[PDB]
Amino acid sequence: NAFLDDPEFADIMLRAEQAIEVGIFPERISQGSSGSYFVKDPKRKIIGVFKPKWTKYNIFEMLRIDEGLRLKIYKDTEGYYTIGIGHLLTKSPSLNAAKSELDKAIGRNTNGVITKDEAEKLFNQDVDAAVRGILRNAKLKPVYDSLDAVRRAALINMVFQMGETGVAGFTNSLRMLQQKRWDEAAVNLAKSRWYNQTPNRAKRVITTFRTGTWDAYKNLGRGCLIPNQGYLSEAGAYLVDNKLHLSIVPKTKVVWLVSETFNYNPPKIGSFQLFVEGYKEAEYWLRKFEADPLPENIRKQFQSQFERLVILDYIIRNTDRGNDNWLVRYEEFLIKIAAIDNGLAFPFKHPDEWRAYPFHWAWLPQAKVPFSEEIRNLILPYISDMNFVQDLCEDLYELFKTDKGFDKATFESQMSVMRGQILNLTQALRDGKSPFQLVQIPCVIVE
Ligand SMILES: Nc1ncnc2c1ncn2[C@@H]1O[C@H](COP(=O)(O)OP(=O)(O)OP(=O)(O)O)[C@@H](O)[C@H]1O
Repeated sequence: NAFLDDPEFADIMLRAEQAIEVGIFPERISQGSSGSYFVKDPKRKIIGVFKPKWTKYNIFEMLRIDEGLRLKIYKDTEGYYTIGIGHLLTKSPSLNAAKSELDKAIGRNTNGVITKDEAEKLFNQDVDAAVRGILRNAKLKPVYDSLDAVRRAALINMVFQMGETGVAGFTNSLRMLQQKRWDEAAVNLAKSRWYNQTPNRAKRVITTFRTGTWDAYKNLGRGCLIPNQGYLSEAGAYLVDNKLHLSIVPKTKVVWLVSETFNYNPPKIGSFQLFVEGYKEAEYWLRKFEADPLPENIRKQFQSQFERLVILDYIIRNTDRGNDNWLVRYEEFLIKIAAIDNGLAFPFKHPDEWRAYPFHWAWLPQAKVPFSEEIRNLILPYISDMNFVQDLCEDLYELFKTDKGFDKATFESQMSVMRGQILNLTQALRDGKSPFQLVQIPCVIVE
């Protein structure tokens, strides 16, 4: 914990260690999923928040992903009774009717509950039924026969979902596939009730028809954040704040601490953010201002604090900003924002928009106010300076490369996302837009 360049922070870390030496330990903030601690000094005063640091693809795996696995009867998209891996039991609203159909299919009295092996057995039968539907059908067989194996799986998938008659209705789409007009078929297929009803699944299936690859199935749920590097995201947010002089992130650094109160299986690395006093959740003050609106001078100061927050979150592409984890202090500044809890930023890619990770401040009426001339003149000279942006990237490299799991390609991905954010923010500030308009702009990267 040498902080040669920041003696003020060093002395805070020294008070922390001295309190631990005399038994005063960090306490979990919330007793349950404790990964956060209030660190105290010798006088038992809170001074900081410490946060310690072969798949086989085929029609079976494809449909497992699209249909999931339930062991008890549930309702589906439409609402019909279903179990296992997308096995439709009956159209009837009668739950007893469903349990009856189930008991026939399984060969015992299930009462609407089966095992994994029974689920998998029904699954196999259903895939076989689908292939039978295909081969017995005059419009489908010729198409099926003409396709490679991966595209054949896409077609089985559709038949499994919609039934043989349903898929046979895609007369022109089917002919297009058979002529190997992949792009045209893909376009035509998206213009369907099928797609509109289940657009995420349809999109995966159509991508498979279009490419003859498993690419729409390969990376699901990988997310957009590098794993187990929240402590560096916390430190990185403060680094960005400081370089732009935003002054809304409390000082946050990577430190080592040892404490009995930590969860061990020996110093632990993690982020240490200075504790700020007298703040409430933004949502609390937003509620209070409905009855007691801010006088113009303070409304103006608040909106310039807000603009700083927006600039921070946009540049680091925060994926986790709610209106509970930016804080506001209100009784030099008359009103002040603290941007805390910055552990889920610097993604290595823009989100896929199946999960949008929106900024919750974007829902606020305030977000539709254009950026002030004040903020524009302060920030534009930095972010439009390519030298400044390079130096920022170099600063973040020096911080991020310290982690055992660091990977150069992934970091350069993080930076191409960040540089993209900065480019869009530059244009938005030049265009005199609002935070709300800013978040509309399609995402770009700088390669
Ligand atoms: N720097 C700070 N100063 C004052 N209070 C803080 C600070 N950082 C966090 N807190 C408070 O501590 C509580 C939890 O903080 P934080 O969210 O950062 O930890 P967490 O365990 O990740 O929780 P979450 O899961 O809520 O993100 C919140 O009430 C927050 O307001």
